[PDB]
Amino acid sequence: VLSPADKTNVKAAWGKVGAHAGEYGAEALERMFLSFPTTKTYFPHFDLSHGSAQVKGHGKKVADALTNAVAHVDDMPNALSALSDLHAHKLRVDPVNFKLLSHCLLVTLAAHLPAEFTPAVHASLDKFLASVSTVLTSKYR
Amino acid sequence: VLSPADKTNVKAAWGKVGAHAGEYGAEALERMFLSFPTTKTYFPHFDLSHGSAQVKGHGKKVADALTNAVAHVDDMPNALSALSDLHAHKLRVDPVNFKLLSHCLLVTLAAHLPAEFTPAVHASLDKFLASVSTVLTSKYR
Amino acid sequence: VHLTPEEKSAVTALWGKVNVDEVGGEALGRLLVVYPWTQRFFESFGDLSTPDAVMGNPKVKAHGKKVLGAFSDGLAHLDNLKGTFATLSELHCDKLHVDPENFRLLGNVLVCVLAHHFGKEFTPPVQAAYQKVVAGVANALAHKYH
Amino acid sequence: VHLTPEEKSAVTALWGKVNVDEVGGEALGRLLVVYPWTQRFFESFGDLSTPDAVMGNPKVKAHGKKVLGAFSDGLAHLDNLKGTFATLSELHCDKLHVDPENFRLLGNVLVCVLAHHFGKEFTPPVQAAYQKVVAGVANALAHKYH
Ligand code: HEM
Ligand code: HEM
Ligand code: HEM
Ligand code: HEM
Ligand SMILES: COC(=O)c1cccnc1COc1cccc(O)c1C
Ligand SMILES: COC(=O)c1cccnc1COc1cccc(O)c1C
Repeated sequence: VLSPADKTNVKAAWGKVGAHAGEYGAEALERMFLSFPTTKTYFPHFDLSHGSAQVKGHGKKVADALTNAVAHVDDMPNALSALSDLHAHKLRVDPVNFKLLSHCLLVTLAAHLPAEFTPAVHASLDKFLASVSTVLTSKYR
Repeated sequence: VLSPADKTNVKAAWGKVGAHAGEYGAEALERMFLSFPTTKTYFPHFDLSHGSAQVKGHGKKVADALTNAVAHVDDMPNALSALSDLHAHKLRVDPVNFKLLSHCLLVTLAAHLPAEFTPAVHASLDKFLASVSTVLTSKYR
Repeated sequence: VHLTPEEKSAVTALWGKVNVDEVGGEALGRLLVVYPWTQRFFESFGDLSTPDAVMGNPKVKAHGKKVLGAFSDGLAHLDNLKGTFATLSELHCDKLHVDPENFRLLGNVLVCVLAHHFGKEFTPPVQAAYQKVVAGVANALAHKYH
Repeated sequence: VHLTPEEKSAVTALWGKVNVDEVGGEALGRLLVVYPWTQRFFESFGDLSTPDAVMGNPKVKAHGKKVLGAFSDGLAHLDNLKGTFATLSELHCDKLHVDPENFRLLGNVLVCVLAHHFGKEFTPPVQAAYQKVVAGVANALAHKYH
């Protein structure tokens, strides 16, 4: 659950990502795969080589989902229901893996947006990604 | 995020507690204090001796809060806002302790309501307590 | 782990009554249902699609029996859990790459199952002693992470 | 205690450019702001009500420097992290009873701080190397729980 200030910070910071959605998405994925190689087993038939077109494409999907989450922060379980079906029912992703990707998303944002990654915004983003992770790891249909 | 089935499972199961609120609430607290001594550091001013009147009375408060939480499962942050301010803002309880208490609540329910504590209901109760725990440990106001 | 002589007697007395055909299967089964992501480690176990299917699954009951056997061995060697589970830790950490968190969950699910089976006989002091046991087992299964 | 030779080279090269007077305070300060329950361990530190209060708190910055000094000591003994943080493990586990998950959180906050300061130079391979560092530190600090 997010405070009004959290919603304000998340919308402000993620809005500055903009056209760098796919890039940041892909970078976060590649950081996760390289830092926590066990996460690669969730993508057995993917081309996970460095600079992979598939990873580029998939990072774009992740980022755009987050943009959607941000726009529907007051109705996230409804908006992310299909993504919840995928991650919670079909894939059954271990929630520890969501912590890893959320962390890598933070690392990526901090690496690219130093002026916006303040302690307050950091905290808000962390709570937001925790909210997303719970929604996607939970079966509520 | 709870499913319509989770909500149904929780209301039926917790509804069987009834007049056993103070008893089960108290028992759950004593199980936590005994099994995980570090949780006692949040209650230094308390009489935490076995069978204490203070712990038993507090157990009734906790059980009643859960009963209220069950009834307001669709607007928990508003309903639990006062308890959130207490646990998140003032007390600043580490979330790990909420996991310990939630686990002891399940143990109590299993010990007392074996017919209710089916695998599916076990899953729903655990997700319910996790949600209550997240709300009480989050600063969202 | 450090159990008082009074705790060890209560642990031993309760464990002697444990249904070795069912308790392990129910613990492993509840794990798979309450924490569905754990099912990913058991793809070759057949049908895990529903709670009833997980609990009744013969491979789940069979493997759960082996799990309960490990806890039995741990109780028989409380002074050397790291050595007793040395082989099992190599398997769960190097090969299976199971997250240490999952070790604590199963330990606590086992506790719930004991509570479920023995009701009022599973008193808070009895739970407290069993929590020391499952914490020690969970930790001994993860030293090879350390 | 691990890390490939290349990972050790990467970690050592970057740490040489780390401001030992600032990074520790940033990391500790962000820990307290992002995970506010951690403030409970620092009630003698004074004002921790707002993010600006925390980051500007002299005692936070001072203690953060000690924290980072311990990380430096870890990096100078990468193949012996358990011994390096042995005494600190006793303090944090036996005396302070800090739940080990918080150790991992601080480690990852430090990674965010490193990323924040170095930006593009904090490459995925550099991060992966440091992830093994902070995991080793967290593990070593929780050794008395093991
Ligand atoms: C903020 C967190 C996450 C978001 C927003 C997210 C979003 C998405 C999206 C948008 C898709 C594609 C859906 C489609 O193709 O229709 C997807 C697929 C997938 N995700 Fe995630 N995801 C997240 C976390 C994770 C994590 C942590 C893992 C595993 C470690 C994971 C594993 C997968 C897998 C295996 C697929 C299917 C890929 C395929 O086979 O095509 N996700 N996710
Ligand atoms: C998990 C579900 C929990 C629920 C439903 C809950 C509910 C409550 C309730 C109803 C009160 C009484 C407040 C009042 O009447 O004004 C309370 C107080 C309190 N709670 Fe909790 N609580 C939970 C978890 C925890 C945990 C895990 C801890 C610590 C380990 C904790 C620590 C405290 C403390 C220290 C008080 C103040 C008691 C006093 O000084 O009077 N709570 N909580
Ligand atoms: C926490 C206490 C645990 C105990 C006491 C335990 C015990 C055992 C035992 C005795 C075996 C048999 C190994 C052999 O015969 O060579 C085994 C194998 C296995 N364990 Fe566990 N285990 C635990 C936790 C876990 C958890 C949490 C998971 C996954 C979430 C897991 C996944 C597996 C898998 C996938 C196998 C092999 C299955 C197969 O052979 O097809 N274990 N475990
Ligand atoms: C994860 C890596 C960590 C490292 C390397 C580290 C390092 C240190 C060091 C060097 C000291 C000084 C000890 C002394 O001078 O006696 C210290 C003290 C302390 N640490 Fe940590 N620490 C870590 C994590 C944590 C965490 C996560 C918490 C709490 C959430 C924590 C809470 C404390 C407290 C309360 C003190 C004593 C404060 C005081 O003296 O007033 N530490 N730590
Ligand atoms: C902000 O959350 C939501 O959008 C929303 C709206 C209606 C029902 N459930 C939710 C989900 O909230 C969660 C879920 C998990 C963790 C968390 O910290 C929050 C706020
Ligand atoms: C449980 O409460 C609700 O579902 C609800 C209703 C209205 C607004 N926000 C919520 C928040 O949900 C949460 C919050 C935290 C964890 C979690 O797993 C859920 C579903």
